[PDB]
Amino acid sequence: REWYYGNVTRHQAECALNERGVEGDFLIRDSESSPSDFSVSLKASGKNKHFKVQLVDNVYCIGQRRFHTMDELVEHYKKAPIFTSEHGEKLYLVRALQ
Repeated sequence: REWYYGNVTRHQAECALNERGVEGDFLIRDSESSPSDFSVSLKASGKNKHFKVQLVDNVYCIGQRRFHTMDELVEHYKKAPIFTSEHGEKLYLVRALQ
């Protein structure tokens, strides 16, 4: 309802995870500046993992890799910058707030 409005990260992401590293909150947003630009930030133990999503050569890249998906990887965190921690679990690409 109030998660994906068109732009929610970098500035809004903090406006939602202001807490500074709360739960596995991840949000991806389109970059009005570009036609195929997407950005998403996740929360961690006091840390904030931000990644850039750009469409390269008819491909959808996320962070520092290329995948066949762009803003759909947040639905099933497929080959997404998602990463697991010893007892922190996978940095899952979900959504903004509950």
